[PDB]
Amino acid sequence: EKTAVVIDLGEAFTKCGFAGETGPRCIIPSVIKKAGMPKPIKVVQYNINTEELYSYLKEFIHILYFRHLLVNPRDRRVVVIESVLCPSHFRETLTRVLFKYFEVPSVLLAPSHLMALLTLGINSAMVLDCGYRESLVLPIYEGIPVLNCWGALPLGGKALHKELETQLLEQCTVDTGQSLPSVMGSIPEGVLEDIKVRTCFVSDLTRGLKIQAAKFNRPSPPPNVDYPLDGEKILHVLGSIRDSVVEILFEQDNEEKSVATLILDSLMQCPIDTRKQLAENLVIIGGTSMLPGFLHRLLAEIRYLVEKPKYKKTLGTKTFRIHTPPAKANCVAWLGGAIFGALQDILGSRSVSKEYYNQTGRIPDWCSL
Amino acid sequence: AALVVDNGSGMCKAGFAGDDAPRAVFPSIVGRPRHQGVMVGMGQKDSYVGDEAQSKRGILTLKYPIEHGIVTNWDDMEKIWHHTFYNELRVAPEEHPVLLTEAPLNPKANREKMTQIMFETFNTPAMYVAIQAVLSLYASGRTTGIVMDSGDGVTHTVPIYEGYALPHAILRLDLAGRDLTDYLMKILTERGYSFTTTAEREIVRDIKEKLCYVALDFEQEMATAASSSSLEKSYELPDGQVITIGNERFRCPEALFQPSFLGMESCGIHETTFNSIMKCDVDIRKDLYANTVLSGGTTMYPGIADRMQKEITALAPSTMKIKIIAPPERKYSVWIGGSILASLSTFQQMWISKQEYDESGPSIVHRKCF
Amino acid sequence: IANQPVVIDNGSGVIKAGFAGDQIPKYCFPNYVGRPKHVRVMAGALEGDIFIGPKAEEHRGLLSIRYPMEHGIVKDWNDMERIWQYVYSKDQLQTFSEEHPVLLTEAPLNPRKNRERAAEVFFETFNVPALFISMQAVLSLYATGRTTGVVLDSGDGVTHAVPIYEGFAMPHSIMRIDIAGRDVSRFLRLYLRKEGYDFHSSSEFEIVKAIKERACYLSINPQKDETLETEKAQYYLPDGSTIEIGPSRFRAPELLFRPDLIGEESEGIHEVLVFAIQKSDMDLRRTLFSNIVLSGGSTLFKGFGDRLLSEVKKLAPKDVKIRISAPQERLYSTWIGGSILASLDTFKKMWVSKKEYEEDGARSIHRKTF
Ligand SMILES: Nc1ncnc2c1ncn2[C@@H]1O[C@H](COP(=O)(O)OP(=O)(O)OP(=O)(O)O)[C@@H](O)[C@H]1O
Ligand SMILES: Nc1ncnc2c1ncn2[C@@H]1O[C@H](COP(=O)(O)OP(=O)(O)O)[C@@H](O)[C@H]1O
Ligand SMILES: Nc1ncnc2c1ncn2[C@@H]1O[C@H](COP(=O)(O)OP(=O)(O)O)[C@@H](O)[C@H]1O
Repeated sequence: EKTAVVIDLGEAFTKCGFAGETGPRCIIPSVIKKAGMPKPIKVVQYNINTEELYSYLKEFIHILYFRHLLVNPRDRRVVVIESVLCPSHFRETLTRVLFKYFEVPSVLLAPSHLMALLTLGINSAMVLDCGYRESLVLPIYEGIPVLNCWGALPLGGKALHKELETQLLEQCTVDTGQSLPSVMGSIPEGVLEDIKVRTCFVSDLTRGLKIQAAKFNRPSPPPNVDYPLDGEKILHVLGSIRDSVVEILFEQDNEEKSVATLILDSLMQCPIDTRKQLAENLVIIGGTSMLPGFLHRLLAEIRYLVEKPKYKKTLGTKTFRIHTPPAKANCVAWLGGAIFGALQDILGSRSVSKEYYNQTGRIPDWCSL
Repeated sequence: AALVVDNGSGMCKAGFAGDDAPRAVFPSIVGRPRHQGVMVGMGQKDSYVGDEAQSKRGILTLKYPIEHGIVTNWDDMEKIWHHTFYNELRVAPEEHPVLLTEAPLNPKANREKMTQIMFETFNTPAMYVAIQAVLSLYASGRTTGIVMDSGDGVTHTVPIYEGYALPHAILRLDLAGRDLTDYLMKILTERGYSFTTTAEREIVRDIKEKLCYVALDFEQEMATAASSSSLEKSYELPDGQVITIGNERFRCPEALFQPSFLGMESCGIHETTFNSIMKCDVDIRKDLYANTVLSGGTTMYPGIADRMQKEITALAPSTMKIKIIAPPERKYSVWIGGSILASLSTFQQMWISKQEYDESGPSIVHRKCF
Repeated sequence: IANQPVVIDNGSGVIKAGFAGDQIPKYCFPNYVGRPKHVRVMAGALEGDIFIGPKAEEHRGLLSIRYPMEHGIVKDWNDMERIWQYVYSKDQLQTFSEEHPVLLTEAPLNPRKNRERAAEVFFETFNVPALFISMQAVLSLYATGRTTGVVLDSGDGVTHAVPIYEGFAMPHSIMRIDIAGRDVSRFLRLYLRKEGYDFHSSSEFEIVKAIKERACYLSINPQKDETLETEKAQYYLPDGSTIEIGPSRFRAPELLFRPDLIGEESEGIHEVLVFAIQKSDMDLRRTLFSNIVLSGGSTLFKGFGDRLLSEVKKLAPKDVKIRISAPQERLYSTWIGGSILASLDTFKKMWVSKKEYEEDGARSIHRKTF
């Protein structure tokens, strides 16, 4: 036979992979930066035209597998991986590129959550999905996704950068190159994100309480962890601002919004034949949330919100576990789909062909078949 | 030599002749899971059944395949059958004659269809189907006795005399604990508890059997309960919820004595049984007081024997000495009686072979099954 | 005192009130919870943001709205305290609890604790001299003038069918499933979730409600209409969000008649409906099939009555035609029935005197609850 394609829907990254590939292959930022491009073109560009994006997709895929491995994908199948909430018109436009332009043998939609389950291959599990812009707790009991148990916090990595630029735009505690306090307006997002991503260690809960105390009417924020700068302007200021981001990450201040909040929501839709199972199933996943030392703040907030009076009746006294990931950073769904597409020659029949797409041109989601 | 298979809309059992414990014991309910529209991988069985469905009860919805004898689908019933055979014994049906049961009020076309498919699908050498009550008194040790069946969805009073009996004398009301499960679930819903799926039914039937004791007069019991709420016992479910009920417990089986709880335009179990006794001989009725035999799986509740005793005690004269036969194993006793029935060679000379339907058709079902 | 008594009405989505003689409830106040979105940085503000009508239309910054009675299932009461308190405040009717007797209704299938808490408020905190609690469909019947008829209606989050002849109804024959418009709003936003739009809080929920009751209809052939093609008209928000919808603009019967296709466990209005009708007297059932009181404050879409007719045709004993009843607006009929109710001799034999409440309370509440 041959290998296959393994690509997921990532606002920041859409890696490619083969069938049963053991080990990562190549990660590239989802935006498309071309010749004479002042600012690269993203992927999450909805209610935008289809021909320009169509073209971008064509040449980007073109050079993508070129500089990946220069393979001829008109020979092997594709494993499409989803990320819900995206308009199907967009997804089908991708399909339009694939089949009506490149004519690959067959393609096949798939859920990222499935591959995450495939990392352990068990039947029932919680979903600790933490994507790039939103999160999702849509458990997979018996290897089956739990429909109404959904929710998403539009405050992911991109919004985290927005928070960073907000905080640092408020105070330029760096020097000239004498301090240049908010002199210019544009920011080096790559540098900002380098500082951010290269310094993401989560702090203690007590430290977050100190931040809360600093909100209204402070105990030693340094030794502060934040990564060097450039542009002849480097500094050593409070890196505790990232912990402030961790605090605003979970807001109960007349908002009551957190990850545990969605777990509670799931619990509300959960029936008794799901509760203890999920208490066992303390699935530990999440894409952009690669947060170092987040177990502390995380677990503490979990076992901090268990004590909520309106939720002890719902919870009782439920203990949890740590369903450790054998995979890596975000390779979870990537390699999950890789090995998942390995011997799925059987499911190659389930992989939508261009043949049927000629006379069809449509793939149905929850619609009238 | 044989193939003993006790049946039931819930409890379906199996084994062979001479065996004392039923090899097959499982809920004969059909589980149908939440087949949704989005994609999924690695699959599952189309519809798990009973224990198979109970294993994954969170999606599987064990709806009833039978309804007081009204089998919904024969196909699903056969799926239950086939898998149960190739689940418990894994033996082919051509080995020995089968043994199954049924009860009256059933249109003859059902038992005909039943046996018809039993020869179709299975091609057994011979076969046989009977009445549970026969095995009940048969395992009891009498040829003269009145019993009553209280299964999951059945109720029937059978008076026997030296083996002889009368269909006019044998009365029947196919109503049982399932109705009580509905009543109990809705009243606990009134108490403030959510109940939507079939798992709700399972948990409530569970605790239902765990708490349906039998007191005497709900007026004074209710007065004591409202007085002292100590009887209102607590119980914590698999989920953190812990309910407290005291009346509910024993007052749920009071509907058996009173259709008023459901408004059924019917009579109490005691007076119904009394009328069954009334359709007899003045001498043999006395023997019914002597042969006060009790059966039914939904009669595993303590206190009702004394209740029913007191009922008829108020009904019948003092000279009518009550002698209640109360076996606490009546549930499995039918299967056991089937094994004992499968042990008497003469009965095993009497059969329902292939050629009978092949030539005779299904009329021999009417004159041979019983 | 012989003043005009206060007639408070209810509602999971739209709650009303009035007096015995009002022909119009002066306020079409919805059932919700005004709150802050964030911790107000400065103390001494609009405490809890208890906003009503224009006060709710005043600002939107720290303003998170909720429901204090989810789908009829009320959980907390502090919101209710402030809501009722606002009504008691001299901006609604400018009267007192003591100045006028109070009439009120209650939704069925509820624990007694709700009644307990409410009466505790009305007599402890506020002081009603004579109160009452009734149903809703009865009042709608009085508004329609019928005293018989298969009553049917559906609120904002509660649906219920009650078979009635001269007011008589069997509790067994009475059916009710509490799921309506609120979840339809939840699914409208879920449709747009698939379409990728703004999803952060209750503001969008309000928007979607305006869509649901404004930029939404119901078709008749979802398979055909799904396979058809439109250009999907848009709307303009305060931002002017020109957003297209399509099938999702009318994908509601897959929640009304087919909610199970959302991997859910339900039946369908018509099913439960017909079942409840089937619980009655077959011939009286047939007669009442010609007079089926149809209502519903959320069932405000064209063509859906035809879809119901299709369900009827699939379920009625064919050639016994039952055409479409198309009552467009269904809200104040209950309020009207309550006004007519308290306006008659009714409340004189049907009040709840504060004195009797002081003597017994829940005892009196339930001894006079029927
Ligand atoms: N151990 C028990 N204690 C109390 N009640 C029981 C027990 N076992 C069964 N029951 C009652 O019996 C019913 C379950 O069905 P049962 O055990 O009578 O077999 P069955 O399937 O009814 O047999 P058939 O259908 O042929 O009568 C339920 O209504 C349940 O309340
Ligand atoms: N130690 C870390 N802590 C938190 N986040 C990290 C860490 N290391 C990398 N990341 C972030 O995880 C992100 C993965 O994003 P991803 O979920 O792949 O976005 P998308 O799904 O849109 O492709 C990377 O953008 C990276 O910035
Ligand atoms: N045009 C419409 N389409 C769908 N639903 C509507 C429409 N108009 C009102 N509704 C919903 O129906 C409800 C009215 O039903 P009603 O019987 O008044 O219940 P409630 O008293 O709980 O509001 C309103 O609360 C509203 O949310």
